[PDB]
Amino acid sequence: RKLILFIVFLALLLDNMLLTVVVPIIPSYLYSIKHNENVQVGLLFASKATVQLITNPFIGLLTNRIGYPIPIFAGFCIMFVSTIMFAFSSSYAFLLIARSLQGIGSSCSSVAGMGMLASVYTDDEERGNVMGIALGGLAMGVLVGPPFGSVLYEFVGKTAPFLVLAALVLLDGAIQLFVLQPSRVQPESQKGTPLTTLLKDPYILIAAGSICFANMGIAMLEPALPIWMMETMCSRKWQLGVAFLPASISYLIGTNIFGILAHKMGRWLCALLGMIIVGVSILCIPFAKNIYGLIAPNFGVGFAIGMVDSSMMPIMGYLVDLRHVSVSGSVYAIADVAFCMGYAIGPSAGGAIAKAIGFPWLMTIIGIIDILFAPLCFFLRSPPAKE
Ligand SMILES: COC(=O)[C@H]1[C@H]2C[C@@H]3c4[nH]c5cc(OC)ccc5c4CCN3C[C@H]2C[C@@H](OC(=O)c2cc(OC)c(OC)c(OC)c2)[C@@H]1OC
Repeated sequence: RKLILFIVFLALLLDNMLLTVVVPIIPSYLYSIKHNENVQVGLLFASKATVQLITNPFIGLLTNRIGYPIPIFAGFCIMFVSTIMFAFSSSYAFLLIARSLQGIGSSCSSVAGMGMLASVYTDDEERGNVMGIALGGLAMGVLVGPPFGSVLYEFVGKTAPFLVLAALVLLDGAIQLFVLQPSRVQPESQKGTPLTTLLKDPYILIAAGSICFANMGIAMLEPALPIWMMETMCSRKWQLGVAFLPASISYLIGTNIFGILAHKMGRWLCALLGMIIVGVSILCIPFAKNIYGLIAPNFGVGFAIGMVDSSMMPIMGYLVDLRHVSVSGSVYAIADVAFCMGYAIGPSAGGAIAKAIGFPWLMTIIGIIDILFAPLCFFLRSPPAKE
C-alpha cells in the first residue's frame, strides 16, 4: 500500500510536471520559429484539457470491467509516448498530437490511481490521509515544472527537459512492474451517486463554478504570459518560469495556512475573499513592466487560488454528504470536471480575446468576472437539505 501510494503520487507529479514544463518552452519556441499565433497556442493548450474531459467517462467504463492496473500502465505508456513526441517534434501538428495524447494518459492514470487508492485502504481515517498525500503531488508537480523546463531550455536546449521527464516516466513504469504486475485483471464495484445527478444541484454548481473560474484565471494566463513577457525583451535564463514560480509557491503557502484557518473563519467567507483577491491580482498583473513587478501579483494569484480551493473542496464534500448519497470519489469527480472545463475554456477563448482586444483587456475581463462571481458564495452560507 505504501508503494501504491508512492506510485500514484509520482504519477500525478509527473503528469502535472509534463503539463507545466511546456509553458515556458512551446509558446516561446513557436514564437521564435515564425520569425493568429495566439489562437493556435490557445487551441494547442486547450486540446489536452478537452480530450481529458471527453475521455473521463470511457475510462471508468474500462476500470469497471478490467480493474485498475491495466489502465494505470496504459496511462504511463501514453505519457511516455507524449513525452517523446514533445521532445523531438518541431511542428505544430505533432505538438497538438502530443498534447492530445497527454489527455488520455492523464485521465487513465488519474482515475485509475485514485480509484485504486480509494479501494485499497479500508479505514476511512487512513484513506483520507493517503488521498491527501497523493493529491498533493499535483501542486508539487506544478511547482517543480516551470523553473526546471526554463533553465534546461535556456542552457542545454529544448529536448533535455523532456528527455529527463521521459527517463522519470520510464522509472515509474519500471516501479509498476515490481509493485502491481499490470497483467492482473481485477473486478470493481460502483457506489455513490452518479455525477450527472450531482451537477443538477445548484449549490454544487456554485462551488464547481467558483473553482472553475478561479482556475480559468490562470488557465488563460499559462499560454499568454510567455508571449506578453516579450514586451520586456525578457530572456529565458531564470525568467520565463521564475515568473510563474511565485504563484506556485504561494499556492502551497495559502493552502497550508487556510486549510486550517477556513473552518474557524468560515469556508464561504474564505472562498469569497479568495475570489476577490484573485480578481484584483489578475487585474494588477498587466500593469507590471518588469520581471520584478510580477512577484506581488503572481503571489496574490496563487495565494488566493489556494484559499479558494481549500475553502471549496470541504464545502463540496459537506454538500454531497448532506444532499445525496456520498462516496469517497464524488468530490474528486466534481472537482476534476470543474478543472477540466476551466482549463478547456480558458486558453481557447483567451486566444481570441487577446487577438481582438489584447492581453491587458483579457486580464481585465477575467478579473471582472472573478470579482463578480464572488457574491454567489453567499448561497453557501447555510444550504438546506432535500427530501
Ligand atoms: C489542471 O490542474 C493542474 O494542473 C493542477 C494545478 C491547478 C492550479 C495551477 N495551475 C498552474 C499552472 C502553472 O503553470 C506555470 C503555475 C501555477 C499553477 C497553479 C496554482 C493553483 N493550482 C494548483 C494545482 C491544483 C491541482 O489540483 C489539486 O491540487 C487538487 C487537490 C485535491 O485535493 C487535495 C483535489 O481533490 C478534491 C483535486 O481534485 C481535482 C485537485 C491541479 O490539478 C488538477
